[PDB]
Amino acid sequence: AFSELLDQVGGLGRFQVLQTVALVVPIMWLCTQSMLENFSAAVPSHRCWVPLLDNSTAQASVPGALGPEALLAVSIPPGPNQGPHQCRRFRQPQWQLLDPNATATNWSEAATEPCVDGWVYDRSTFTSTIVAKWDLVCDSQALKPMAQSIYLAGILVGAAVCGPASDRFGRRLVLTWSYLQMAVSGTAAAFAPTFPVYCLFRFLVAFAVAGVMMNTGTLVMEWTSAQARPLVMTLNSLGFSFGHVLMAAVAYGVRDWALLQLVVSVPFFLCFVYSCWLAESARWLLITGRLDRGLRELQRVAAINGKRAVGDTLTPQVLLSAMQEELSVGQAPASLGTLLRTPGLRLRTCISTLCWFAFGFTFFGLALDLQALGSNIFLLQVLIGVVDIPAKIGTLLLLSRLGRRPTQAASLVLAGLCILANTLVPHEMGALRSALAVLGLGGLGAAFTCITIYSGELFPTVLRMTAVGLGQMAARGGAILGPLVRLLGVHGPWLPLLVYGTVPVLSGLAALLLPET
Ligand SMILES: O=C(O)CSc1nnc(Br)n1-c1ccc(C2CC2)c2ccccc12
Repeated sequence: AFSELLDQVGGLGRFQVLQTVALVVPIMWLCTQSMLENFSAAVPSHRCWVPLLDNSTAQASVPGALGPEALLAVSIPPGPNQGPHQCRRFRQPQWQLLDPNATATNWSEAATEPCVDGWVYDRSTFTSTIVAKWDLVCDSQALKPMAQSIYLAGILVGAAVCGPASDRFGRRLVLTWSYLQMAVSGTAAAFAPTFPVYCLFRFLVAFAVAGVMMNTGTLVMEWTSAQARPLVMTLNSLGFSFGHVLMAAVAYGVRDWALLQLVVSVPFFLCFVYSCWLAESARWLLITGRLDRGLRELQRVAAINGKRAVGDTLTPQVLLSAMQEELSVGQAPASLGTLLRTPGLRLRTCISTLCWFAFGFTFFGLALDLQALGSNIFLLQVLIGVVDIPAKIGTLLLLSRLGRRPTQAASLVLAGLCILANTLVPHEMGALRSALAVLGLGGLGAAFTCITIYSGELFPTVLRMTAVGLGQMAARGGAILGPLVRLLGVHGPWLPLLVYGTVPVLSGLAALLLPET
């Protein structure tokens, strides 16, 4: 509402605290939904099915007993990197390779049989997985990143439909609808019998995620005081930061792809239930002509804040007079035609969108394939969640006592360089490998928070929202494009990481040209 009304009702008080907690608690269970891919779509070791071992009759037919290690060679070509071929097998058994004296070079995949009877996955760490369920290996390997991209695509669609809709129906209504949509879509995805059905439900879940994010952010921004809008927006982000730790904790308990999804998505039903008691933003109600509901909402907030006499004295006449400043000046959003046309503003917007896209691309291309960064995924997730908090908190202090531009450049460049170095280190040493990956991810989070604080300040007041929205769209597009880099993994696992580490470095170096403050 207007400053005078929000002051007579109370800037920061009990109701603020309550609504912020209510709206931040779901953010953890939404970061869990976003990061569920790491655990529900893990890729375990997958040898090729062979009748000799799986079928006990053939194995028992041979007199005596033969060790599995020796009997696997006679039916699996020696694959690259001194290991069994994951997608090939021997068409017929070859006892010649059984003798260790003979060199195994002659035994190769020249006359190997492509997997016909299916794959045998390991269940030591994951009882079941999407990859092990729908055989997303070998020829279908590329289908794994695609499912991650489509989900991200949904987010881009959600922000494209939850913007105007929320501006015509409200924030509380769309928030409740998105909560229920997320709950139902996540519950239904657990029972998907085919890959396309699961992908469609994941896309709907992403739609709901975008809706929830935008609506909760807008409600928090509107119901908070002017001097603390970015602060509580960064609190919204810190909720996701702790959702990382929540995801790490939940995965270690349930080892499955359906039970994990169901447990992750079921709390959103309770979210929808209690979401019917939140407060619709009074600002939107007043500017959109809803006066009685706005008055009721303001009185409710004031009573909750402990001021009943102040609310009792409010009248529609004063309510309209307070909002006359906004009613008379009917600010309409400005199109990009008045933004990119000015030559003196092109470089700023270009660099801003470059930074937004670089983060949205590298971060979500790296975090989705968390297995490639380190040794085990649980420790990586826990450390990411633990470290992203202090980095984000310290970024604010750096901004306070240091310029915005140098902090942005340093954070982005250091994150990119750490990601690049993570690839160069020998693969045997996993400790520094995971440490460098964690430091790079924390630096990326710090850079994201810094750019979020920075983007609004460069552009004038009138054009700030257009530039912010353009940056968010660029970040979502980069997120969509991020997983597609892993498609360039057939050449080697190093190329995707090299791309992911080279992009942030160049973006940071470019981010030193835009003016300070
Ligand atoms: O705007 C807000 O309310 C803050 S959202 C936030 N917090 N940490 C992070 Br990473 N992000 C996020 C930042 C950016 C994105 C988009 C895809 C490019 C995200 C997409 C899904 C989930 C979190 C996201």
